[PDB]
Amino acid sequence: PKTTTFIQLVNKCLENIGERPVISFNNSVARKAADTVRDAITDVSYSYDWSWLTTSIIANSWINERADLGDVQSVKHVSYGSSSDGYRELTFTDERTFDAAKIYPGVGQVFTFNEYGGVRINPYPETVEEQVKYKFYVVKEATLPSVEIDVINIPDRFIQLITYNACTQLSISHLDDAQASQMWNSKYIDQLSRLRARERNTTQSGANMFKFRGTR
Amino acid sequence: PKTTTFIQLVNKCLENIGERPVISFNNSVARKAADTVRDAITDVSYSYDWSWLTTSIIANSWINERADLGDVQSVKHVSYGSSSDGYRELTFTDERTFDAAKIYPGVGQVFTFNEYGGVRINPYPETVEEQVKYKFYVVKEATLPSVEIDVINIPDRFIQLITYNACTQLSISHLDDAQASQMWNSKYIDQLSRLRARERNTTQSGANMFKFRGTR
Amino acid sequence: PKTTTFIQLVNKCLENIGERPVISFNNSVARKAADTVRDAITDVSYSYDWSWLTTSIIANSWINERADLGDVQSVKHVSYGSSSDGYRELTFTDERTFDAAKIYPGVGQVFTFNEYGGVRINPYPETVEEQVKYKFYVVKEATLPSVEIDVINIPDRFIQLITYNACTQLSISHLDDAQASQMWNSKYIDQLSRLRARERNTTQSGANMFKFRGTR
Amino acid sequence: LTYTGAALPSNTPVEIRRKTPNSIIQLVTYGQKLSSNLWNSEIDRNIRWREEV
Amino acid sequence: LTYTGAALPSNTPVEIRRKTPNSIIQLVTYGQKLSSNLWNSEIDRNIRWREEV
Amino acid sequence: LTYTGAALPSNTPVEIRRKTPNSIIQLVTYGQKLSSNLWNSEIDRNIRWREEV
Amino acid sequence: NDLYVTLDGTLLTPNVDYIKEETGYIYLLSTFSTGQTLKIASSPEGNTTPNSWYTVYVNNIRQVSPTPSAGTFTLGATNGDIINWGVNYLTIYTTPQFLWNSLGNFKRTQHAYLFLDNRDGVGVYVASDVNNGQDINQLTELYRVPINFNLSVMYNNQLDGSTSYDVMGYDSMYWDEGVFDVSSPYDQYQPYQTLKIPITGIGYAFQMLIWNHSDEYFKLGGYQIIAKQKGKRHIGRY
Amino acid sequence: DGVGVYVASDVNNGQDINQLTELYRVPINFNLSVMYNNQLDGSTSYDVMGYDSMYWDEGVFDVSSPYDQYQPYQTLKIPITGIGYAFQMLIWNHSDEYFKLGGYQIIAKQKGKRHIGRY
Repeated sequence: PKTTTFIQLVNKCLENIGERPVISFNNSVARKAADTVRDAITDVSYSYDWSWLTTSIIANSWINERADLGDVQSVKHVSYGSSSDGYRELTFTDERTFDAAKIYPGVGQVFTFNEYGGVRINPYPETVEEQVKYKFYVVKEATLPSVEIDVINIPDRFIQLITYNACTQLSISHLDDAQASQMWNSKYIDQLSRLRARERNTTQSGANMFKFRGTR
Repeated sequence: PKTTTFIQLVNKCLENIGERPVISFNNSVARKAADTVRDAITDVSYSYDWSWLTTSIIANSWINERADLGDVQSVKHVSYGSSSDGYRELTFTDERTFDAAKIYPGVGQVFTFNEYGGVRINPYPETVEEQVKYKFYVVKEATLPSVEIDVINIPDRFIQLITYNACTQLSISHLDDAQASQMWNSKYIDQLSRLRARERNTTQSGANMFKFRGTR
Repeated sequence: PKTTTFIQLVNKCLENIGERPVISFNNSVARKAADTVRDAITDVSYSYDWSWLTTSIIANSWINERADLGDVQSVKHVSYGSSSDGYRELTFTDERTFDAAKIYPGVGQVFTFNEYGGVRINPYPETVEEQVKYKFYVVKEATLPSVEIDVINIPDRFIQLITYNACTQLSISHLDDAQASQMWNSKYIDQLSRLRARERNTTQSGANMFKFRGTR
Repeated sequence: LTYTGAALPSNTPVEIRRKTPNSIIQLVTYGQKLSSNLWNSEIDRNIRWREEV
Repeated sequence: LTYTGAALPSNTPVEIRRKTPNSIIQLVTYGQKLSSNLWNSEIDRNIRWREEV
Repeated sequence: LTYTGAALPSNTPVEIRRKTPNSIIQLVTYGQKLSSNLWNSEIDRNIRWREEV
Repeated sequence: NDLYVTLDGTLLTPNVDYIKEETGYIYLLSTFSTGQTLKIASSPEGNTTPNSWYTVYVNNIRQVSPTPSAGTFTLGATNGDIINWGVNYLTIYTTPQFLWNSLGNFKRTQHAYLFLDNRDGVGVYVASDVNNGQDINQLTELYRVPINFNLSVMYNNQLDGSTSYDVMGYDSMYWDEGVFDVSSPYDQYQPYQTLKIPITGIGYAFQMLIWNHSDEYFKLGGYQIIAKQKGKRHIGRY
Repeated sequence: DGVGVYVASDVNNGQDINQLTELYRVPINFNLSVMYNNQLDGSTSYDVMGYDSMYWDEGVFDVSSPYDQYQPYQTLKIPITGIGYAFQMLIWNHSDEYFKLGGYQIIAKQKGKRHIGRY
């Protein structure tokens, strides 16, 4: 599960690169290792659309027609409705076509991206009961730990992948050893390739080139 | 059988890499060897859909319509029923199509993946008697030992593969010997190639491109 | 969010290149690191049409027919109208075709580029209420911080990419180490490739080769 | 804030106040760098509690 | 203190209290010189507010 | 806590509550050092007073 | 942790209640008052065995040191037994610092090979050394001169190094570690021994101390350190 | 010689004991100038041991400033970027501060013969 802490991950990376254990981020070695581990976590999050990063959420806040989703890697789909009534997908349009129509309150039909972390929906909801009826299919960013006792919000069985990436970056930074960096990178790339090839978001029996859009 | 212990595997890896066998994980080389052995076990588990990892289980716990399967590498198929009545396989749908329908209690017809280690089934069971009729065809994660006297939940005829992988990683980390790591990796890759070519989940007589999906 | 400071990024780069973290840009290495960080921010801004750089704005100031947009990387589209009435896109013409017609006040129909940071619109608005009705789809420049406590106007999940680029340039300049520069460049290029492949401005379902131009 | 509890009756007067927890952000140890951010955060928490009271 | 307002009624009791404002004197910036005066001032602000409460 | 006082009537409900004194741990008049003990002591006194209130 | 620190009789923690510094100072981390008594005594085995500063032999058998009372201690030995007791002293050999002629380049150490001469320790007690009808099996095949020492390696001019404590092995019999018919440690019985101690660490300068603070004897005949050279990426200890 | 600090028994005439206690008896700090092309207009790094007073985000807890003085043996890496056919170092001081240089090393790279002169 999620039981690995930031200090343990830093210590694992330090022993893998060849340094002594630490008890806190009070020295420069542990500080640089913590920064490297945060960078490696972000890189592993960017490497794939992981199941522990993909989720369906509602908007954090709403401006008139722009809903703010905070810090997410990307937005895949937008739906309107409830679980007891069903969800209807909204059609994606580019910004120019979205701006070509009047922006008025109502029930959402189209959506577009506005700057960073924002989705503009037309027609837009004006009440909270209507705002909470919109589902956003997003890929979350990895939560970065800050202190020693912070529990990493990543399953324990990807900690070795994170360790390989952090060890590559630590061989680059702390040791400046290209051979060790290449070896750790080879480990990381092989691990990531197998993980991405084996863990996909659909089943083999469901992997098909035919999708039933509609008959209109 | 499953009679190999974590301390024995660590001692084997240490003796192969050139260190003295230990009686406990008290010094740095033994701790690093234990961590490397856990990483190698995870790597071997991810290398293939092993027979000692493939199994059929029921959900650990249920939220209203989401079943939590704990930590499994992948979910292959979902079935409803009992052994005295037969099992009917559910049809996989993507999240957008799954959310397009009303979620109500009943007998499961479709399923999808939700976040990490969770399967959403519609219609969903509301009682434990109905919940225990759902079979999940999953690939388990490798159980990682925690102390010296823990018995590894892996047959002893794959301990040599695990040892080769652990020796590769230990040559990377401890010895800093690219040539030794390459030799151990060649041994591991050749062993794994033969094991995967000879050990498959269907027989040669049953290996066919035709599967009967019945005249819908 | 946007909580990373210029001094924090400079200290990160200094630690990554092997220098002691500073509290102010007082020594030559800190000044060089600050200049390199600003250059890397500009480089990352030039690398892609980032969502934190793309926006729709109005003109900063107007000369008779020339609207000044300040310092923007490029201008994509120009629209006229309001949000409650809709926006109509203007047609782009080359400078020679634009100059072939009379320049008179009115409602904008065509636009062109004039020198640096300027768009000429014909017909042009003469009042502020008509000037504020023009929307420019531009790609902004990256805002460069000036002092230690300035907050970088970039989300915290691109700070590591900026750090990789700044470390490449710092390996070129300060360390004079081609191998370290190549290692940092490989890290930066790999992460940038993944980011550009995964974070685009349209969805996969919206990515189509057909765009509707309406039956002129 | 997001409510995920039981369905409230119609027009329930929901009231939200602020209550800063009485807890330390972090213990500083031997050899720890003096953190201006930590000092500001502790002072801000004290100010928040005083304003709440 | 001085007073400048409306005429009070017959021998009205005015009773002045102390109310320390809930605000930070200085926001400590990054890499700034440590100020013993500022440290003591912040601690004294907290102590004064506690004593008034 | 021992009691050495006057005679107490039978079945007297004695209640003990905690009350952190409102005083400085020590004044900072130096600039060559800053002790984590002092930092944690001031923060702990503040937190203790907040909890008691 | 070679100190026994008491504050008004209360035992303090080596890292939670105080700090052992590199300059002969003890830094107090906890809260204390003026006028309290701080006693720092020599306890080489730490807070667990405060009486470990002296060794007691009863019939050439090392005993657990009892707690002294007013500078005097008592033993539950049989009348006529020979008792030898004395104070332990600290023995240290320090190697010259190795920097590979570079003040900035890291050196990751891999192994330390120590060549020890055990000819003075391969002697054992015989049945004719029994006194006052003691347990003959406790004395016979027992090494007259025990051999064991500690190896500490420090990096980057700092004194917070990594220590391997008992490199010759255990002085008692352990399952899956001891051998038959050879008294523990079995590495002592070889007249000339080579010990391979893994010392994994990174620093621009590394240094070894071979030390001891017990009744044990060592005779280092040589040493060798294996290391690899890395980049100049040292920043400091804080 | 500089890792020694003042104790509470050194207080005189009831002075501020906190200003004296944990204060280094012998301060250690110096200036480092690097001189190029036989010209005396060198580049100087002024306080290499660090500040003698506590600074936010720079000083450490429970260690008197400078915290680099409290290590019995210290290695300082001063980055000195410059171009010249001849370079030279001056370790100097003009205060009540003490230093004891046990060794030094310069890292440099070679470039091909393009010196023209000072003016």
